[PDB]
Amino acid sequence: GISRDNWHKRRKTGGKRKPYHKKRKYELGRPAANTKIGPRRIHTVGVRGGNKKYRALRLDVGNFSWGSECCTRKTRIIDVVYNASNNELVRTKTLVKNCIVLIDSTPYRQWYESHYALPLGRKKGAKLTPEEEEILNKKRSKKIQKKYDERKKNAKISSLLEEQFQQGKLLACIASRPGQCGRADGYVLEGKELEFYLRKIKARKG
Amino acid sequence: MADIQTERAYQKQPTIFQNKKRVLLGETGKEKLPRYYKNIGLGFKTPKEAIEGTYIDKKCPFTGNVSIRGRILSGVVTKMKMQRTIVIRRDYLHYIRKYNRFEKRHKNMSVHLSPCFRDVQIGDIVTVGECRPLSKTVRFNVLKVTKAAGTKKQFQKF
Amino acid sequence: MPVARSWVCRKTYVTPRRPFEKSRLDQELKLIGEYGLRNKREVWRVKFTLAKIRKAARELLTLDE
Amino acid sequence: MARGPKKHLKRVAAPKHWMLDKLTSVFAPRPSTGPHKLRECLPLIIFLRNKLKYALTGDEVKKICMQRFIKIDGKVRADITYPAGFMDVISIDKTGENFRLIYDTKGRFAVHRITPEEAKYKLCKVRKIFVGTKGIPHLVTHDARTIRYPDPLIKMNDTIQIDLETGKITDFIKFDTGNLCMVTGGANLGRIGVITNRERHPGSFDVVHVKDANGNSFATRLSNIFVIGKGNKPWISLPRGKGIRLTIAEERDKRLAAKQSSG
RNA sequence: UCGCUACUACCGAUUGGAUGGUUUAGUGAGGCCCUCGGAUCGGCCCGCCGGGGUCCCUGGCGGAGCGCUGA
RNA sequence: GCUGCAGUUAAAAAGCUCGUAGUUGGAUCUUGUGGAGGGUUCCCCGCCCCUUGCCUCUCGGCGCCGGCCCGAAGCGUUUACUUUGAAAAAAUUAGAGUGUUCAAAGCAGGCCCGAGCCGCCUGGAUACCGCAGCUAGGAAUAAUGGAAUAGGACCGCGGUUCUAUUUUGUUGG
RNA sequence: UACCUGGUUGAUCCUGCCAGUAGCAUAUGCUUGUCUCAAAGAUUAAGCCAUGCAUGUCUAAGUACGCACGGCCGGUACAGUGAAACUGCGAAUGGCUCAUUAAAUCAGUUAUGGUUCCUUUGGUCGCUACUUGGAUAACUGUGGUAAUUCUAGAGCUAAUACAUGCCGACGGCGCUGACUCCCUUUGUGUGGGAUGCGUGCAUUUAUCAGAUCAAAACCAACCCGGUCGCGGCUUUGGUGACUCUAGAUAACCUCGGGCCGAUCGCAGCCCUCCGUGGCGGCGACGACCCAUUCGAACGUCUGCCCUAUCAACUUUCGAUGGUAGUCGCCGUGCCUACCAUGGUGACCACGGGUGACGGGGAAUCAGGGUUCGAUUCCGGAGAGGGAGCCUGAGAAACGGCUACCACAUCCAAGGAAGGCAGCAGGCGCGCAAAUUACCCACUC
Ligand SMILES: [Mg+2]
Ligand SMILES: [Mg+2]
Ligand SMILES: [Mg+2]
Ligand SMILES: [Mg+2]
Ligand SMILES: [Mg+2]
Ligand SMILES: [Mg+2]
Ligand SMILES: [Mg+2]
Ligand SMILES: [Mg+2]
Ligand SMILES: [Mg+2]
Ligand SMILES: [Mg+2]
Ligand SMILES: [Mg+2]
Ligand SMILES: [Mg+2]
Ligand SMILES: [Mg+2]
Ligand SMILES: [Mg+2]
Ligand SMILES: [Mg+2]
Ligand SMILES: [Mg+2]
Ligand SMILES: [Mg+2]
Ligand SMILES: [Mg+2]
Ligand SMILES: [Mg+2]
Ligand SMILES: [Mg+2]
Ligand SMILES: [Mg+2]
Ligand SMILES: [Mg+2]
Ligand SMILES: [Mg+2]
Ligand SMILES: [Mg+2]
Ligand SMILES: [Mg+2]
Ligand SMILES: [Mg+2]
Ligand SMILES: [Mg+2]
Ligand SMILES: [Mg+2]
Ligand SMILES: [Mg+2]
Ligand SMILES: [Mg+2]
Ligand SMILES: [Mg+2]
Ligand SMILES: [Mg+2]
Ligand SMILES: [Mg+2]
Ligand SMILES: [Mg+2]
Ligand SMILES: [Mg+2]
Ligand SMILES: [Mg+2]
Ligand SMILES: [Mg+2]
Ligand SMILES: [Mg+2]
Ligand SMILES: [Mg+2]
Ligand SMILES: [Mg+2]
Ligand SMILES: [Mg+2]
Ligand SMILES: [Mg+2]
Ligand SMILES: [Mg+2]
Ligand SMILES: [Mg+2]
Ligand SMILES: [Mg+2]
Ligand SMILES: [Mg+2]
Ligand SMILES: [Mg+2]
Ligand SMILES: [Mg+2]
Ligand SMILES: [Mg+2]
Ligand SMILES: [Mg+2]
Ligand SMILES: [Mg+2]
Ligand SMILES: [Mg+2]
Ligand SMILES: [Mg+2]
Ligand SMILES: [Mg+2]
Ligand SMILES: [Mg+2]
Ligand SMILES: [Mg+2]
Ligand SMILES: [Mg+2]
Ligand SMILES: [Mg+2]
Ligand SMILES: [Mg+2]
Ligand SMILES: [Mg+2]
Ligand SMILES: [Mg+2]
Ligand SMILES: [Mg+2]
Ligand SMILES: [Mg+2]
Ligand SMILES: [Mg+2]
Ligand SMILES: [Mg+2]
Ligand SMILES: [Mg+2]
Ligand SMILES: [Mg+2]
Ligand SMILES: [Mg+2]
Ligand SMILES: [Mg+2]
Ligand SMILES: [Mg+2]
Ligand SMILES: [Mg+2]
Ligand SMILES: [Mg+2]
Repeated sequence: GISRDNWHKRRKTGGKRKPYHKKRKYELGRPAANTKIGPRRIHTVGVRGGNKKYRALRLDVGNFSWGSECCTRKTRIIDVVYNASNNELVRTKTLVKNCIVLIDSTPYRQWYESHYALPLGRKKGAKLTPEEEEILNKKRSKKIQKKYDERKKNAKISSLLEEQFQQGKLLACIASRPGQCGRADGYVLEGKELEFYLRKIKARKG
Repeated sequence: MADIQTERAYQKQPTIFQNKKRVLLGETGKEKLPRYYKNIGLGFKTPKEAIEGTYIDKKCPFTGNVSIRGRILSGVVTKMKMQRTIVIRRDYLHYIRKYNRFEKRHKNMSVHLSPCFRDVQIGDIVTVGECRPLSKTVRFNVLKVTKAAGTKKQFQKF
Repeated sequence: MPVARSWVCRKTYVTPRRPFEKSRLDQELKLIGEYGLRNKREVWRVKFTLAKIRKAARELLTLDE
Repeated sequence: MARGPKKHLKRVAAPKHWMLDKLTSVFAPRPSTGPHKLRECLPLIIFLRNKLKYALTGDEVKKICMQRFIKIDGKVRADITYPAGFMDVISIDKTGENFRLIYDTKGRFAVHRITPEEAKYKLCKVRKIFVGTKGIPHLVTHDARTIRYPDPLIKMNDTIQIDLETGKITDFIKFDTGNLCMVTGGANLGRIGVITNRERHPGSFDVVHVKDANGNSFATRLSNIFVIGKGNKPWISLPRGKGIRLTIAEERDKRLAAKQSSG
């Protein structure tokens, strides 16, 4: 088949080598996964020594984490924006490791609100009134400062981050090979990586 | 030094995090980045430059992810044109036993030179150790530079 | 095929280099007559078993005491 | 071809210390997979017909073993090529005799009958130490045994005296300078002496010295030392001549004086 | 040097013949992967019969969407 | 033809010189006695300045009556060389033991009671295994190096700077 | 045993070779009484192959309604022997040959801290249940084709096949916080607290901690010796070296695509007691992960015959390196995208030849050497040539399958079938190589 043998290619000195044997099975190749976006489609392959291996095609959801707040929530995956190796994977939306994606960012909002009793990126004060303010202000008096002052001096979500929630889409980086674990996990961009990739996206495309 | 990202992807040391807490330092402060480094063993003192420096190399034996194990060798430098890696030479004497006489031979080796050592010159001696295959033809990382034989680097007021 | 056998064997004599040499033929014929042996080979056996002892003796005598 | 594991063993290629002949036939027993290495083992078939003469052909060994007579460390083994090895204690109930596999000083196993109040414990050499899940410390001996919850002072290269009905180590000798040792590899095979030294070359095969009861010293590798005694006092019983490895100029004299040409 | 008889290799019109290997250009059996496809075979939802219980649950026969769902 | 050939005339020294790799390279940088094994000076100890060359410690054992004394940790500027250890499949080779009826072979065999011993003794050694890699002594011979517009050692001092995390019980300023 | 002898001349002294001389291994000629060992289609043609045989397998312990045989009459789990057939395992070892192949293979030396591992050995086994589902083979019966270890339709029935899915024993703890209870309203100092979510191992991502160091001086709350401002204290394992091992937190989960027993055979017991509730032994089997074993795979240093009438080679058709990925059992231009312009050579690169498979070894041998090694031990490679893959722990397998090339067989001209460089045997080739025998008794 396709193969990952060393012996088919020439040595330091630039001289050829003549073939030493037929292609063995332990030099086996197999074709790319090319995970797209859509409703789940996970296949499995049998690899050397039993050992199922889950190839992923058409993924949709990812277990992304928020390092500063130690949160992590199963989140929908919205799109791919920047690929650091080849660019025609963002034109065809293939989802591989160290890609850069937009996710939905809603469960992080819910956690932040319910934990710090504060509002994140909002538009007005009309929508917050009919519901969900019954959670921000409570019956409590004991507790409502006994713990919520421990949640004060700490709710300082960075400006670069705060500007994102106003659209509801967050930049994230994959940290798992979907084509070998079936899952597409990762983390959400913080600190200086954020500035880096903001610059890079604004620079190349558009 | 502060600008080190030149590739199409962000360069950071793994096993290292950037917290986002306690914003009060005043008019300046910590660079906001600690350093990861480790020891090699066998009696090799990690260069202070590796600690204080600010660079990224997944293959540098003092900061990155490689283990030194097996043979230890040494050789004299003969070329440094490829980036982050150099070419060294080893001379030895084979023994033809029909005659009772030796014959001179040499062998070239590619090794990987972290940016920790910065002041190497053709002619320097270098002591290298064994790693996992880091490229097609590279199996050895530089562990310790030296110019300890004559025709030394600098004149005789050192 | 692999097989359960000893192939080990060896020769027990050595012919002389000068094939027609009178000082040799008359001495060996004397030794055949005086002990009643059958060929010359019955003498070359004894010559071999002595000349092989005399190699071990010599190589020992060239070791140090 | 070779595309998978082999399963025959040729008579010439077999180990030397089995002391096999040359002209019976092309094969040798090929010990089955077990706790002891293939070169260090002694299959059960070779112990019953080449040493104790109890059987005569392979089938007699098979029908001796099937009747459940032979016990290797208490358990009842029915596989005739089972790999017995150093510190294993064969027991033949139907006769009432016991044995201990120990190297004789020429570097081979020999029969060594022991008293039945001794064949209840065997020594093992520690090979690994690790902390399992939930924080439980483990142990691995030279014959693959795994002891859970060992004392927190037993370390690598030490020796431990176990029981054959429980495991559950009882005593342990610690490797350091001054204890007895038997050597189990290379040139010096089956010699005994106090350890007396240990040099340490980091990353390659630390070396160890020894010293017999007659001044003779002989280095070795640390991975070939096997402590068998606290000091000058071997715990387990010893074969005749006690690992002293006399030279051939002495072996000749004893052969001549004893005149051991008959009985 | 010329002339005789034997043998050995050389050049060469034929642009020799065959054989084998290279190789640009074009076609490309068959397996694997992927995106489809859907022959055909089932189960649960409505009657009559037999069992229980207060019309439902089972077993069977037949038929209506065959609806949905599985391979 | 390395041990080991030949080049005036027998086959054979480029017409002549220069020249990079290669091969080869001058001399020179420490000796006597008290005891020990071997003699009548000379060849494990310390003495003319040195003698495993020192250091400074620290944690753990070895001593004395706390105080002071000596083994270990650093290695000595690097190699080649030489010597010793380790580690290296068997068969084949050399080699030990053994009347196959002798030998080539083989790894066997040897003892006493008629059976009433319900047996006993013993073997299946050893040497070799170039080069390359590993390990510790020796320092002759051969490469190689130290301060010349200097920098070695004594806690000698001033200026200047980064910084370690201990104690003041802990936690924080 | 460190050896020479004939031959140019009319004769002599030399250089120098041709010839003699001894061993060895292939062929061949003449000759042949005994007895112990024992090589033998390698050389040419890795050319082609008639016939037969070389790989099968059942225990007390997966499935027994073949009446096939069967006994004391009964299957009332069901006796007992047991063909066949489903199921499991093995078929990847062994045997044969030497075409390929010159830093390749192979040898010694080392490394997996960069991976996989059927089996054996030892660990590990607790977050309708007195027992679930439908459907096949052998067997009965009807068939088609000239033909094959070809198979179709119908009627039955098993499981350790296939496929679902409980019970036990959770009394766990963390986060939540309606409340309420004292002293400070509050804040802050109190103790309980119902109500709720997560709460076994494994998989994937992210985070946290992973301690002790050499002493002092002032400020707030403060343990303790005890009072209305002082002396005194701190916590797995391992390595030369880990981004190791163990621990904590927040989540994630492979279904039809992880685990925690709907299986089988001998031997027994207690009943607030009369066969049910209960419990006691010994095994066979299967299974997650860890170790161990037999390996396998990739990698480091040094080591090769002849050739200059081979002096420069290598590269977007990856050549040397960097960054990120794809893929793979893991390391890696192994492969893709962008970037740099490198790597090798007179110490013989690169190209060519080898009647070249490498080594342990063999012949001759004063000392040094020369020549041989297809051949019983170890390593490699291949089943006419090239290519692709199924199944499996393990194969790029040919006593497996699919296709092209070259051969060749059967035919009713529609179709089907094949691989002796296994053992014998035959043709061919050549100077050149044995019987279509016997047997699992020995080694395995
Ligand atoms: Mg597995
Ligand atoms: Mg094979
Ligand atoms: Mg093959
Ligand atoms: Mg076996
Ligand atoms: Mg002519
Ligand atoms: Mg002619
Ligand atoms: Mg011509
Ligand atoms: Mg042509
Ligand atoms: Mg063509
Ligand atoms: Mg094509
Ligand atoms: Mg097709
Ligand atoms: Mg195709
Ligand atoms: Mg589909
Ligand atoms: Mg469909
Ligand atoms: Mg001459
Ligand atoms: Mg002349
Ligand atoms: Mg001349
Ligand atoms: Mg001249
Ligand atoms: Mg000189
Ligand atoms: Mg011999
Ligand atoms: Mg003999
Ligand atoms: Mg050799
Ligand atoms: Mg050597
Ligand atoms: Mg030395
Ligand atoms: Mg100065
Ligand atoms: Mg003449
Ligand atoms: Mg004449
Ligand atoms: Mg001649
Ligand atoms: Mg003759
Ligand atoms: Mg015979
Ligand atoms: Mg022969
Ligand atoms: Mg042939
Ligand atoms: Mg046939
Ligand atoms: Mg039966
Ligand atoms: Mg039955
Ligand atoms: Mg079957
Ligand atoms: Mg199988
Ligand atoms: Mg044959
Ligand atoms: Mg090949
Ligand atoms: Mg070549
Ligand atoms: Mg070639
Ligand atoms: Mg090599
Ligand atoms: Mg090897
Ligand atoms: Mg190798
Ligand atoms: Mg099995
Ligand atoms: Mg098990
Ligand atoms: Mg049917
Ligand atoms: Mg790269
Ligand atoms: Mg990579
Ligand atoms: Mg170039
Ligand atoms: Mg160049
Ligand atoms: Mg070449
Ligand atoms: Mg050869
Ligand atoms: Mg060939
Ligand atoms: Mg010789
Ligand atoms: Mg060979
Ligand atoms: Mg051949
Ligand atoms: Mg043959
Ligand atoms: Mg072979
Ligand atoms: Mg090997
Ligand atoms: Mg053929
Ligand atoms: Mg299998
Ligand atoms: Mg094939
Ligand atoms: Mg086969
Ligand atoms: Mg077939
Ligand atoms: Mg076919
Ligand atoms: Mg065949
Ligand atoms: Mg044949
Ligand atoms: Mg003929
Ligand atoms: Mg012949
Ligand atoms: Mg013939
Ligand atoms: Mg048999």
